[PDB]
Amino acid sequence: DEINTAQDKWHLLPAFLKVKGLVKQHLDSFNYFVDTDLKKIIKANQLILSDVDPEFYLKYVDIRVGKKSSSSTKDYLTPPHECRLRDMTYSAPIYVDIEYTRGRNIIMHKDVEIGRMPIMLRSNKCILYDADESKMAKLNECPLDPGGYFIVNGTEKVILVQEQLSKNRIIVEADEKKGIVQASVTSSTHERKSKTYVITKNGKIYLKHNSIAEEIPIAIVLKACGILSDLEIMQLVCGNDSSYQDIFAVNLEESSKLDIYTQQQALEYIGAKVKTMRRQKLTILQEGIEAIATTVIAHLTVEALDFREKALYIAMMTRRVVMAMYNPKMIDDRDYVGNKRLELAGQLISLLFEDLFKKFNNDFKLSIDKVLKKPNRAMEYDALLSINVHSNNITSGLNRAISTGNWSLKRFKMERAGVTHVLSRLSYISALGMMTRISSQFEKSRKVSGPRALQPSQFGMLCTADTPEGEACGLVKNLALMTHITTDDEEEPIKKLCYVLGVEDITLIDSASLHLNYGVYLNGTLIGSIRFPTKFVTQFRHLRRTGKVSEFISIYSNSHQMAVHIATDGGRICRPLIIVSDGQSRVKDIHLRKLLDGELDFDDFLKLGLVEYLDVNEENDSYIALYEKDIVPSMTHLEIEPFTILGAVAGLIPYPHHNQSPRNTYQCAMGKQAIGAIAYNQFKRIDTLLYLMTYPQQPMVKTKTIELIDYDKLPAGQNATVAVMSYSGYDIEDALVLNKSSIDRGFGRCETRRKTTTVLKRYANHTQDIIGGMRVDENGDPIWQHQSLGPDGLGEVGMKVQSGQIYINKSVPTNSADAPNPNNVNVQTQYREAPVIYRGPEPSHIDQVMMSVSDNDQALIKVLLRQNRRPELGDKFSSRHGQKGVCGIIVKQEDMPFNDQGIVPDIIMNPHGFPSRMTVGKMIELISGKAGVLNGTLEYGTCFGGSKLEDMSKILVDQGFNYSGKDMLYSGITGECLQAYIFFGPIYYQKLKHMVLDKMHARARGPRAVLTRQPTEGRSRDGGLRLGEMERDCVIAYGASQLLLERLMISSDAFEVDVCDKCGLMGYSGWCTTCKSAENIIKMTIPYAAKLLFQELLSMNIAPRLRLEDIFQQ
Amino acid sequence: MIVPVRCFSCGKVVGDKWESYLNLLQEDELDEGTALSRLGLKRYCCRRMILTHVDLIEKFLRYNPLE
Amino acid sequence: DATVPSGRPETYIWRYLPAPPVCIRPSVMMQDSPASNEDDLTVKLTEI
Amino acid sequence: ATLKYICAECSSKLSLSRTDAVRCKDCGHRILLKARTKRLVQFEAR
Amino acid sequence: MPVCKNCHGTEFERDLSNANNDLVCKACGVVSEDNPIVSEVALESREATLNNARRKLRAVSYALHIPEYITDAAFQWYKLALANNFVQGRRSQNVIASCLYVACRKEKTHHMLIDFSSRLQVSVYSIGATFLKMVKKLHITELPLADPSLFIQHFAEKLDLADKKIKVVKDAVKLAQRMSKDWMFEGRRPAGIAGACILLACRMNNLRRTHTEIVA
Ligand SMILES: [Zn+2]
Ligand SMILES: [Zn+2]
Ligand SMILES: [Zn+2]
Ligand SMILES: [Zn+2]
Repeated sequence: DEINTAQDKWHLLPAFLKVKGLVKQHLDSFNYFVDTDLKKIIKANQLILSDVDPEFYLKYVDIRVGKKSSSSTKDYLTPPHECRLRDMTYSAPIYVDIEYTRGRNIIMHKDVEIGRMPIMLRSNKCILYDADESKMAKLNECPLDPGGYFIVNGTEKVILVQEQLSKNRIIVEADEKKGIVQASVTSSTHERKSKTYVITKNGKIYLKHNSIAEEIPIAIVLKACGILSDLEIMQLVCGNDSSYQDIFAVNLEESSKLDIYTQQQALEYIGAKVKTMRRQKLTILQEGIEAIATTVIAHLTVEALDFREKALYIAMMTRRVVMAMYNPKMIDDRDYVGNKRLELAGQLISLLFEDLFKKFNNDFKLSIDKVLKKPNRAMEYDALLSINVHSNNITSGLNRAISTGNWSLKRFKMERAGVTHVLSRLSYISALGMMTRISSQFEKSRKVSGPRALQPSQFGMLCTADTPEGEACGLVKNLALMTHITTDDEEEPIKKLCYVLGVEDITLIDSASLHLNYGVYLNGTLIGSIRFPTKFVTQFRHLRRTGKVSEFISIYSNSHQMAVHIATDGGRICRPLIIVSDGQSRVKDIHLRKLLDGELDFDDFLKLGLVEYLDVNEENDSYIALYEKDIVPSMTHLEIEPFTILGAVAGLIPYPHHNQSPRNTYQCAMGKQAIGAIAYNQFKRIDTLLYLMTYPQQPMVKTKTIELIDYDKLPAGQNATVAVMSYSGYDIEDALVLNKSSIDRGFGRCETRRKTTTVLKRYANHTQDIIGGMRVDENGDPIWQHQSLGPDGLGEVGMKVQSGQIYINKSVPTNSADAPNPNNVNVQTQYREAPVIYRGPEPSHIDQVMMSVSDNDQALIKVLLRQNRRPELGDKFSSRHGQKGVCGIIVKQEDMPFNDQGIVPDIIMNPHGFPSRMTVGKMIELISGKAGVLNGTLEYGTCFGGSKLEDMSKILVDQGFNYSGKDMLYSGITGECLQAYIFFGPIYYQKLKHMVLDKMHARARGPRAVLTRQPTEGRSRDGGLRLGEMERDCVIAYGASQLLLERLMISSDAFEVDVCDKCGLMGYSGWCTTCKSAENIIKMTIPYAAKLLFQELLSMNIAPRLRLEDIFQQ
Repeated sequence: MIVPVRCFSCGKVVGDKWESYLNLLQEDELDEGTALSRLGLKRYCCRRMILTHVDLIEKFLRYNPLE
Repeated sequence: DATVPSGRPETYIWRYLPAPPVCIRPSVMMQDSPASNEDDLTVKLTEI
Repeated sequence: ATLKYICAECSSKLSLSRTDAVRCKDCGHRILLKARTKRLVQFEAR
Repeated sequence: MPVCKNCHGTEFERDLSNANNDLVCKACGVVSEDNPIVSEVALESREATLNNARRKLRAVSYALHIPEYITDAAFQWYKLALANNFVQGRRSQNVIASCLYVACRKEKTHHMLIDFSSRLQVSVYSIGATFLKMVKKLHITELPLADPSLFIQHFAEKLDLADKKIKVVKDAVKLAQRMSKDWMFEGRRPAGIAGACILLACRMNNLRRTHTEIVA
């Protein structure tokens, strides 16, 4: 069997994804953190000595997590799932080593805990890492759990991969008015800093830099950066000839009216407008006063020592803005992916860690001193063991951070909020749905038109099938199935290599540059402007694919602008695909048999120089094919598979290429809200609100992208025999109609699971809160409002509870919270019993009730309740395909369409959805379904592929069915033939969240807020609903007075006020109290919000004093 | 979980026809369908279940309090 | 308008600052032990 | 099995005193359950 | 606490069923509270010193891995010992020390005065002295009598080894118990006889663990 070059491309991706897991993004960055950066952070500060006793020092040397130099991995740890029950945090301890100084000639050292890092599941350091299917069982946890999510305080959450604007690169924004601001916001460690640069008026262009004061003419700074000839500046920043002559000439002009020869003036004129030096180290107020700032303000990008590099840099940045001033367009738009870099969980931790650590020292220099103030004998005694005293600023400070998600960074003086989100298990898809989700940010307001829509440059490197409604501050996206997020590589080696290949250093480059070839930029910095752009590139790219400079460090030509960028920056989006070199592809079909034979795998191609990750810009500079059927000798790359364009969730849609997009977007949005198997540990785990389905089923048609994510071993949905027919009237608009004697046969039956945790916690009074109970009046039975409990006084297993019952009886001590004293003759006794009750619309059951204790040693009780919801009227069902709906009438059995083989279509759907949704991919999924089930093979279909439709029919017709699904049906409510045919075959309907029995909500008169008194918000609390400023107008338009007054007055807050006619003000009962009367006052009624405004006003100094008049006699 | 004991529509007894199915496939290497069709499911309402329906209950029974 | 009740442009600068009733300033529920959550204005004027 | 409740990992039936410890007896594992009641319970099938 | 204005009923049920949240008595039917209004959402010499005591308190608190609980338990004890002005002129550590100590003593946990000092260079006498003095200047109950039966737990934790120690635990426990019964327990520093019991049961379980490794 010769392997088929057209198809067998497909066998790449699983091996790709088998080796390098689906989520490396959270995994690998976290590994690279715990291994590399931790070693680097202390390598930055290994020395702390406060100023006293010149002989002392504390030298950090090693960092490790969970290895004290005993065993390979940790000698002791806590199983993660077990940690998920106790509300603990899953952690491995930090270990350090410090050569230090205590006494005479000593310099001792050790291995010490400074605290506990909360390591991530399925990392390098987790217990789960490489455990096989059995150790999985002993650790009582799911094999299929994606992993890559932390767990703290018993919940888990996640570090949501957080997209960020390009940092330390060039950006140019044009605009109406203005004059085209440019910006480079550049940060390395110390001092994030922005430099904005723009025209002020009429060709006159300045640096606005909040570091410096304001507005330096570009010719001045350009001088002070070392290019003094000033009439070659035109050759540099302007160009050779062009039109830039006059356009730029204005700023070069009035540079003359002020100064010249920067060695004094311009260098000084800079330092004249600087801010203060912050007192000390002002001594360098000089002519070189500001030369520091010229060298370093934000430009730690370049900085360095002589002035030419930075000079020509700022120059080539000035060129592009005057180019924009010549014509619009010709400007980088802040939009497309190429200028966006995303930063995984590894770095986002590091920036928090090295802060908390820097604090740990900054206070530890203090706690080292209160020893050294008072010369108590000879003071040594290591001073060390106080570090444990001083710790958990690193641990607890880190826990509280990762749980809450408010990152306080004073080092960059910038505080982000809302990073983490609770990992949401409603299903198996959502479990990786909070993974592979990119949180967009920055980009100022909500309506701003620039950073919103979806750009075509996004092909295959970000999911095109969903970009949902979750905006808030910024839009949310998803990665593809294949994205390898660029890590950092290195800088100097690729540099001096670029010299080796024949560039020439910026110094020797003279005058004309923009003339010669294009130029070459390294991370957005000019170096060599090599001759012969083409051969340079092709050579270089040939190295990237073989022996050096691997993965990223990509390269691409640019025509319009003359340059060739070379970027090594990390945190950048990539994707694999196959090279077609010269004539045709590099695969040659022999490597694939050389592959699935079992000895090739992936990352082996990269050494072989076959496939390589691309870069957004780079693929722009490439030419790419799709199907091997298209290769032209002019081509460069071919994608390995087309359907990798759709994201993780998007894979569930069969035949996405037969729909329009909005049905996929609504799908990819909702599918993660379906109900499913969760994980194999499903029953052993107790989570806050967890759904799950009784009898799940594989989706009949599989998109090949399911098998990769193992959705078929955890299917969410039912596979339901459906017929598209308008039926009863209850069908109509989107509304499904189900089937009794069918739903009763175990269709879509839901189990729900909740828990209420109650931590029994002792009080400073040496007093414990107790679980006793079980009153049992009148000889032998517990009272009903209690009953149902047990001898233990705690909820018991498997007993129906509803409404007033008590499923955990919690008594608290009364006087405990008071101030205890060294006096108790007898009683700690008296208890206030505050049992928690199960208030619910339907009876339910208690199954598994846990007693445990957290790390701080306090009783902890967690019980979980289950009720199995029958898919009652008013439930959301969805068709996998973009449909949505709610059951209408539930027909019995005998009614509803039937037929030749008497099958009674289970769900009976509606036709009218199809035309104006225009989704035919479903109506293909049907035929594929009836097809597959009759042969017995699950019949694949997949994005841009799958089982062709035209050979389906030949599977049916021979087996006795119409070549389309349309087949006669006998209306069961009559028994005649349906005068038109009906079209049906099994579709896959996945029952969703938003069960009605939750949502149905009603109120007579409920609680009131102490504050306003209006009805309190939402369900839970209680009920009551909302007439908004928007809606109230409605009843005005009708002109209904007594209704409105009957609504916004009597029904909501009906309130009496006693006002004094004279000097109108409010008073209680009899008195006016501004004038003692109890005489001139008249009672009347008024909305309580209105009174509340008369006080909240009248408190603030103002008084609407009420006049009055009687109603009658005109 | 376990194979349901009727259809969701046609109402034919099923759960028995699971074990004999899976046994019939394991031994006697044979296709999907021709197993089923000669196992007595000629309808498709009946058939999907035995054909669909991952059997999880084993992948659950890995974890059990008793052990 | 000088109706001789509001005493002409004197009042407009604070002299006696009236304290709003506690019903405008609901003391937040005890919420589990004698630490009893404040409300913000009462903290303000209680500083005044 | 017979008496009040069970560990998670040890899987050994443990009857607990009043206000004693959250430890199990056999193993050092901590968390535990409350084993199922012996009392009759009524379900309807439908 | 109130009474039915009609039946003069002495007992009330709140009714949470229909989301009225009524409050009515079985013998009346008349409500009492409808509409259950329910809420939602500096510089002083002594108070400052109390804050400082909190800080030195928290500091030494988790260092010994003691309950967040017991600290605010003992902070009150400090506030009490301030009243008799016992805490004025004596080295602050020795005060916050015992003030933190007697608390976890009364709760009957594993923490130990000899263990409690080594946070400092100091002598397990000065601390002991100050401690026993604040026993005079206050008046304190008998309860804090520790036994090895508590300490053998935590001592067993750092012994490394394996599950067998738990067995050893019961092997040690009933040992020490009889040792208390056999009458040669009294008047001795408890931590020592505890470690002796551990060495015994460990050897009883046939392992090799050196004396140094025990006294650590
Ligand atoms: Zn009045
Ligand atoms: Zn059937
Ligand atoms: Zn056990
Ligand atoms: Zn009454």
